[PDB]
Amino acid sequence: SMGYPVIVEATRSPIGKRNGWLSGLHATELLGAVQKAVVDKAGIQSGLHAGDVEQVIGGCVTQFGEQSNNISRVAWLTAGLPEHVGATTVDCQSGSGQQANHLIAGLIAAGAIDVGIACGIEAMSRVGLGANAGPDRSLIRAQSWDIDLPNQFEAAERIAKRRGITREDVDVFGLESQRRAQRAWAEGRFDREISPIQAPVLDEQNQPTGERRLVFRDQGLRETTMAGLGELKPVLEGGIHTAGTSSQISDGAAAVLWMDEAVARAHGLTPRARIVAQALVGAEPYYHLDGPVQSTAKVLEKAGMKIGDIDIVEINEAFASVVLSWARVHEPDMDRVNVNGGAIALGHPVGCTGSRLITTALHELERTDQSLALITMCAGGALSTGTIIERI
Amino acid sequence: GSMGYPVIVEATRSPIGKRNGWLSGLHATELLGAVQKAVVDKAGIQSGLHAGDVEQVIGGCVTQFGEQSNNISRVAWLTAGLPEHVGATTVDCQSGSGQQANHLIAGLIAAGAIDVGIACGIEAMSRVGLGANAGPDRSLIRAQSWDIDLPNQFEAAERIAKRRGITREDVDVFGLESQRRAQRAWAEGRFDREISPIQAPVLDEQNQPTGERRLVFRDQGLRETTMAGLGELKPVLEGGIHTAGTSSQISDGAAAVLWMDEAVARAHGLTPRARIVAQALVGAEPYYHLDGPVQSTAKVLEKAGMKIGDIDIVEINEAFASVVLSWARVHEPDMDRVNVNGGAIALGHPVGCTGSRLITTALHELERTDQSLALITMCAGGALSTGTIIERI
Ligand SMILES: CC(C)(COP(=O)(O)OP(=O)(O)OC[C@H]1O[C@@H](n2cnc3c(N)ncnc32)[C@H](O)[C@@H]1OP(=O)(O)O)[C@@H](O)C(=O)NCCC(=O)NCCS
Ligand SMILES: CC(C)(COP(=O)(O)OP(=O)(O)OC[C@H]1O[C@@H](n2cnc3c(N)ncnc32)[C@H](O)[C@@H]1OP(=O)(O)O)[C@@H](O)C(=O)NCCC(=O)NCCS
Repeated sequence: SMGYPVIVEATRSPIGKRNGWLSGLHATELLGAVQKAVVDKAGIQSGLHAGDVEQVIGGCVTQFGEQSNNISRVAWLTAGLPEHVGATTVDCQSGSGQQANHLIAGLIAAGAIDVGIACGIEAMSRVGLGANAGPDRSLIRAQSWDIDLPNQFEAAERIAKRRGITREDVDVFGLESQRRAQRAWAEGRFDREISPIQAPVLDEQNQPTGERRLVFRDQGLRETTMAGLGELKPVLEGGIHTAGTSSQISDGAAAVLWMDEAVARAHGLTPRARIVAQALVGAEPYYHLDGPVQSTAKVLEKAGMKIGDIDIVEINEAFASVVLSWARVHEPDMDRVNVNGGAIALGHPVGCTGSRLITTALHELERTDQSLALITMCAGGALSTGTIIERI
Repeated sequence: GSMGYPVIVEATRSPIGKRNGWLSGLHATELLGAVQKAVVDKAGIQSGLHAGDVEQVIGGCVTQFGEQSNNISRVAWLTAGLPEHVGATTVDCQSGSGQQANHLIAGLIAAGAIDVGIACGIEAMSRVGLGANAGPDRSLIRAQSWDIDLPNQFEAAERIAKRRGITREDVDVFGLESQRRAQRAWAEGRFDREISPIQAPVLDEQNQPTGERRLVFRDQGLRETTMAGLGELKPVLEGGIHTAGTSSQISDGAAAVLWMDEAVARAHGLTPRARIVAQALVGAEPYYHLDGPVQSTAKVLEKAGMKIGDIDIVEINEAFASVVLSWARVHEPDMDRVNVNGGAIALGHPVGCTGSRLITTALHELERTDQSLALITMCAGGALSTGTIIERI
């Protein structure tokens, strides 16, 4: 009574800007929409229906208000999907929605379920970072705490210094992300993975205009240039990172439909990819967001591969210096790294990205008819997730 | 690849404190950290195993706000001074969380993702109360579209009661037995093994520390109880049958369960102690809301290929007396085998913790009585129920 988990479908909403094109939706409606999206997608070509899903696991970071009370379950019920399907919500910060695919893969593996949905939601426009704690952030740690665990903006500086990354270095990476995202969109790469989402049109204020617009484009793309990026002011006094070279605050959701390979084939669905190796490792608190070194390491070790074997990497662009520190250590081919742009241009709904990255990856492997992809992400509390997926 | 054979190797819990009770002095992260260290230490007595050997931790926690925000499982671990390379995630399927957590570690072992994991659960209700995780306007945490008749939990316990013709006497009786059975277990010593005494700040008559750091080892919810006493109590809702005497207690506690691939366990010289026969987290009927233990109990029995008769020991969480009774009315088990060591009505119910607690309590009872199969099942907010059938090895 065990199983062989495979990705059967994956899809994502477009990613909206803060107070942008999806900010009209209640966070539970966004996630619901996407949850319904994957099931519907899989229903085109098969018998599969929402009731056939057994468990849903959703990543979400700031689990407060609209994102309190186990948003994965509420989203599901709110989309009018079947009440018998279980659902759990998870937090390993920015790893959450990646970690969620690992967990569904595990339950399938253990024979607990045959059909699962991993997903991730973040509606930063509506629940901002910090919403989940009082204003006195000193209080969310015990008085004993003495770990030099810096904030994330300081972490990107500490990492940069460690590797000798410079303001020009990042501004260049920054620019390429915008360049490559703009290229993907021009060529139509994201068309398949994206599920247009209807959304309340809001006015110049943040009130609804009665209109219900269909959104299908990532809103963070922006004509960008080395000059423009050079003009931008650092986030921290003396730091190298700016809005131009950090991720964007965003609204979005993604979902990935998993099954035991045999059940999939039985419903007449095509097994599309499988996890070769997965990991959620702890990182070094001091540098905090440099974990992608460690997670990339583990899954390569577990997979019995070397970075050379990977065709496509998705390493989340929380901060330029995170991706560059990783590249400096693991020396990959940067033509294979964030080939369709990263979060610096596409934005970074925290709980969602992990499932978004897997989604993006799978599709690119399929577009280019390649095989192995690595996904890896730094995360608050000094943790990093890692996956190597493989096309089937 | 390379997959695995998940088995429980160790399990432990703090005593469960009352609201503003014996553990209310501890920051929620300290409580969880203490127990996280407890299991590993326990396993270290008889083997080489050390905290660094754990690969992933997954902790259940419901009101993930403030002290319980920012992925408590991780912070708790770091705060206990345990190794920083060990990954950790925190989960919410309400009261199911800490049970769902054992499922997920069991899956990751199964999938070959890790060889050593810790499932655990924390809730420090004294310090982060239900609701903390949302603004006062609780209308706002649902979209404006929402029209599901998903009642609050106190109303759910009434709706369920009516469905099954459960009466105030019915519940008051069950309520009383829970206190009787918890009080028996403690008298005989049943919980001694599973419990890990926790050092805690002594607080005054106010809620300020007295400088004293006392060692706590007993569940604080036990209370001389009687049918008269329970009859005296006022209902929580006007016209309801449930009272504080027959609902769960608001509590502080944590529990942790060390898993491994059976082979790795044996290699470290640790004894595989139990394994999951079947697991489930099912959706329930929104209208009745907390009657999901019918469904979850059903699924795992189905999956396990067993009937309720096969189960030696049941742990069905006593959120509300009517929840257990409704279940029993449907599944007709032997109530001598149901919550044999008392339930949350007497022992309290730290929401994010209970799930891991129940598995812990069950495993130990199977061991004490030298029996084999146990069922754990819980109702949970959002109309969900977890369910596990574990088996001694
Ligand atoms: C850094 C951060 C705060 C952004 O700050 P922000 O000022 O609110 O970002 P904005 O988009 O409002 O402003 C950034 C600027 O980039 C500028 N920009 C980018 N490319 C440009 C170009 N080619 N020419 C001119 N300007 C350009 C914009 O003009 C914009 O300023 P404006 O308001 O004058 O238009 C945000 O990206 C962030 O917090 N990221 C990470 C958060 C985090 O901790 N994440 C982890 C989650 S646990
Ligand atoms: C119902 C609930 C609110 C308890 O209410 P409470 O009044 O705060 O409980 P207290 O312990 O303060 O009071 C209950 C009474 O039981 C009484 N009691 C019990 N046995 C008794 C006996 N034999 N003789 C006399 N009194 C007895 C106590 O005297 C006590 O009242 P007191 O303050 O006069 O001593 C709480 O149990 C609860 O909220 N439970 C469920 C919460 C929930 O939703 N959980 C799900 C999490 S998602």
